Amino acid sequence: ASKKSVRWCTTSPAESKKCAQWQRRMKKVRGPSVTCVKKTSRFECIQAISTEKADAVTLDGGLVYDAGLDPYKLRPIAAEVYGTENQPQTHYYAVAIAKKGTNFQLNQLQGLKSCHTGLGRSAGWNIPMGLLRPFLDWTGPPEPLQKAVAKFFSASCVPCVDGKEYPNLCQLCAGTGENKCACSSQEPYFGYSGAFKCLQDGAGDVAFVKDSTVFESLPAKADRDQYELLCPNNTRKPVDAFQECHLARVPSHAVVARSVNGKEDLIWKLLVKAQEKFGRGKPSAFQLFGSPAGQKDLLFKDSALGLLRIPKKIDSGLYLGSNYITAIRGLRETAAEVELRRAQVVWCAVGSDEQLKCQEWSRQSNQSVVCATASTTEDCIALVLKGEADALSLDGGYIYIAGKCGLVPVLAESQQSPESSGLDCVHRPVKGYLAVAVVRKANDKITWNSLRGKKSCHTAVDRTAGWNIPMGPLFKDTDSCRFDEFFSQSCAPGSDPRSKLCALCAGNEEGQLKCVPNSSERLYGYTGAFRCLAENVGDVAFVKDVTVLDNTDGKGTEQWAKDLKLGDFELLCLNGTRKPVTEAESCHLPVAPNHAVVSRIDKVAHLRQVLLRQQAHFGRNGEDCPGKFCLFQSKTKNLLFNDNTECLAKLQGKTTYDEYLGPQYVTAIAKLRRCSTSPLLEACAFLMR
Ligand SMILES: [Fe+3]
Ligand SMILES: [Fe+3]
Repeated sequence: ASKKSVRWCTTSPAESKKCAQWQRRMKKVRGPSVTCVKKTSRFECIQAISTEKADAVTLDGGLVYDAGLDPYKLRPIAAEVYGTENQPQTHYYAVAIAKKGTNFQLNQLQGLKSCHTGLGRSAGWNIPMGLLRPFLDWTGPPEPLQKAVAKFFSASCVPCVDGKEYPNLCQLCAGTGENKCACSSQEPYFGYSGAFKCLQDGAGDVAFVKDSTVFESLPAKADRDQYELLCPNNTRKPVDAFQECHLARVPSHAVVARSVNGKEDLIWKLLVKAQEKFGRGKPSAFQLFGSPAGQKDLLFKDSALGLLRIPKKIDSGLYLGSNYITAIRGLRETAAEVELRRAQVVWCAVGSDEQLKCQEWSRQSNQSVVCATASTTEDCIALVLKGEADALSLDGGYIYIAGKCGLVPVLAESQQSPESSGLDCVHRPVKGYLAVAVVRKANDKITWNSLRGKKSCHTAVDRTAGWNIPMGPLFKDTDSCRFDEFFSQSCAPGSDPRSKLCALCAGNEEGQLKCVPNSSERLYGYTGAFRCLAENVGDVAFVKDVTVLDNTDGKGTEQWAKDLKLGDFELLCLNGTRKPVTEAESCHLPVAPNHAVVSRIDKVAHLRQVLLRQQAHFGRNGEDCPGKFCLFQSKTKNLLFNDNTECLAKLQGKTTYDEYLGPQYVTAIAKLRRCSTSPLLEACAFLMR
């Protein structure tokens, strides 16, 4: 029955053939034992693996999706690798090209002529025609997809397709005789390269090929500039903008295994030894990645140059992505179910009252906002990342994990500023706060850059202007992460009580809680960012520009901030120079940015619209705010949105993540985030290879 080995899942006799000997040579060299389980379809193998009848099998992204789905739940453990040694790639973007000139956008495709690579394909048929599902005018399944496509474009050239029922879909192909529209290279507009020649020649207005096609068809760079790419936001972009202007990303075939009790490590150790002893470029005849004579891609791909262990964070949907899973869902869904998902917002929520506030908002909204919930902020972001949720209102550090995973700022949380505004904000800009490093003018050995040695005043350990940014750019150049081996003695409330990081700290009236992250440790907050500096303890202090000119002039608490002018404090200064806190408008660190609402670039416009309206009934000036539910008002905990925000206000040419956060901000946050690692960020970076 079952031993210590790994049971592979063969689907053909020829597939079990290769495995019958894979198992034999594997005992012979001594490397993990492997036995075969032969079924009849990969679908079969899904079920056998899923109930302990087999342990491993490699599948397509269509079947990865389905194997990680409700009943079965297997996961991607290893990617295949394609290309040459110089350039191995794990995946690629399915892309839509068009002549530079034509001012048609993805939305206005209806009624143009298309060139496709081949019916039922990926890149050429399934990816583009499942994404366009909305505009198609298609009932769903038993209806041949192909007559909704027959009606949508005027003429086209979809290779494999029957020019018999539907002749315009074969209409623009270029084969003669009994090869016109053939489903081989005897139809000269077949493939990536023929879908492109279809377009170059003038037969279609768009081609659906992949990232590479133009680069491979037109070397020159001169020629390639007579083309644009249509992005999913409805714009056009040059042909190397495919990374940010693409239709879908297509993963390399994966080996899957069970999530519970999957035997991963075993399967992976078996895979390293046969890759090591029989893989591409090996001495042998038994080659893992290589098949017989009429036998193709048995087991693995004959095209492949190795395997790769995929991060344990990654599951069925992150491996695939949202764009791919969407392309699959719209091909086999009911125009019914399709415009319900197309219209409403699922809100990733975090923890339970954030849970109950959205379901409160849900019923309240008469269901145009719905609720997915993750056990954390990261698992929320991965949910939106795989289409299981559309939104979440995120801080500036997560925004970057967010924008590093393909995601985008929708609406910003415009602060009203705790007390009083007057009366409109949606269109009033965002400001954001000028992060600043202040000094005493009784000090003169001290410039940004003359600082290792000095005393610091931090606001707290791990807050945005008082730690993360001052420590970001300060530590940027070097790649050491010892953020205590730069100042002599810093007071950073959050740090170790004995260290060079809590030595200046105040403590409770010079008494109790010393170097503690609250008001009980006096030299903490803005507050004691300006008070270890202002009482000659700190040489410098990390605050927002306001801690000075909302504390100087004669204003803090009894005794220190009293009789202190503000022209007594001369700002600092990154340039290398130094000026007074007044104009912190040239002499700042970043502007530490507003908490925003991040979604995918598809949801974006719908979402934007639905939150201007949400806010309009329940937002600060809710014509139902006091009256029903209240947008900004948490159950005392900054739930869903932050308590002191005036409104959600549109970004304004502040549309990218790094166009939003600021590039001083990205640096800060990039330095640090290598120092403190994120597995959603590991998982993210891996998925570009
Ligand atoms: Fe393809
Ligand atoms: Fe802060």
